[PDB]
Amino acid sequence: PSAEEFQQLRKKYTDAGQGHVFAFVDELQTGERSQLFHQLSSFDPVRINELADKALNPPASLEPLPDIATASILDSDPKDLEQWYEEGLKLVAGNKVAVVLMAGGQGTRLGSSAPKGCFDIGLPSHKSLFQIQAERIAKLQLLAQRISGKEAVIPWYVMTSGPTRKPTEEFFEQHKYFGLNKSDVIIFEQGVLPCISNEGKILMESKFKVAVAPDGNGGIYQALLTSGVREDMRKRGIEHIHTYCVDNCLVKVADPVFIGFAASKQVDIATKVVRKRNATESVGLILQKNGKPDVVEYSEIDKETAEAKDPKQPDVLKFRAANIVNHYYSFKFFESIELWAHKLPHHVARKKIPCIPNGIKLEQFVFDVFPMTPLEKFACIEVRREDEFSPLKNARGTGEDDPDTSKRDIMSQGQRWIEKAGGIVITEGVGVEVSPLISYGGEGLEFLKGREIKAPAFIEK
Repeated sequence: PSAEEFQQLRKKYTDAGQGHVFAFVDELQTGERSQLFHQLSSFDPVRINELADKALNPPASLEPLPDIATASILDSDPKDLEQWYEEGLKLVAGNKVAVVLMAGGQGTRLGSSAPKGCFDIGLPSHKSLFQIQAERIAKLQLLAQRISGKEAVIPWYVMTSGPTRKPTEEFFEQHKYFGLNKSDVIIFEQGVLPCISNEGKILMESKFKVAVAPDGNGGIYQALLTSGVREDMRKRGIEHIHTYCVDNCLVKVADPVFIGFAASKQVDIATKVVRKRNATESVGLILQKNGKPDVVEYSEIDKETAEAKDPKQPDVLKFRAANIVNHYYSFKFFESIELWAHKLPHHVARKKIPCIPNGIKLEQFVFDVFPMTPLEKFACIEVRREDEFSPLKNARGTGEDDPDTSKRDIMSQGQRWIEKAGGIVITEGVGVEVSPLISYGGEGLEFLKGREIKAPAFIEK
């Protein structure tokens, strides 16, 4: 940039009370000042102020979701579950199903230098989260082809952040997109925002670089428009979309039961939950808050509410729908994004941010559209945790939601699946890794009947 172009940008920022981002300019190399200029040119400081101000200067009625809006792998009629499976798989075979992967999180707790999806939890195959999820897509497409007699395609829209994009792109490239067509794996970005001080001033990571962060998982909706993803979906004739977070190592990607269930109810949004079994569990809950579908933090659930037993099933908690950030959307719902995306609030996330808790990241929440959605357009299905939810959150040596719990969940599932098919798993002081290319969800293991398998093992195609 010219001196005048630089001056004009400095004036814009200074007039907006953000002039301090230029404080170190004449300490900088000519390349470093150009980097700063280009980064600062990507933000409107005025909009930043408006967002910061709205966030810094902004008893509920709680009931479970309606009975007609809910189902359960555990408790629903097996006939309904089978029908939903078949109908969901028909939708897959029709090329009507897409997946949006939330892989734009920074994974601050796990503390890896690579994107979370690349992480190797210690399985015998050493496969990354990305590879396992990709292979589940590949297998499900093949299972769907048994219906159609033709290739089935589930496009995988991988939502990434500034700090995750390039290493994600390279990783997929290096692994030849895990046997999926390159045209069906679409890496895109969500928006970012500058991190801010308690007083709403832009934070500097270095003397020539603004500290930034993804705009929260709620940034997905806007990102679908800006990136051209929704348009791509339209051209493909996508009608049903599955969204989840890359950190769930057990994720049933594009789960036919989930798709079939939601499609049968003709909802705009559906959610997966696991069972809260003890009142004291600290889990966010999907429920009616003030008569609207919502996710309520466990801190907002009092002792009496948490302990309440289900009248119709007294062995079970009344409020038990533990959120696993696993959602269904209709394409029709995505068409409406322009009407309400601006209505999504930015929340203050107080964090320790190194710069030149002390700072704030402004974040939209994926579930903040839930209370905007008519009750009759919302559905929720309870699933089995041990088959469906194993988040990778913490480094080894935590004992909760870590590589070891993730590894154990996958390998115990594999052993379970084999045993149920008639396989004999023998352990000498555990579990078996079953490739998704062999089995998506426990099917297709009949060939292992009567066979002896020494755990730990790895069954691959």
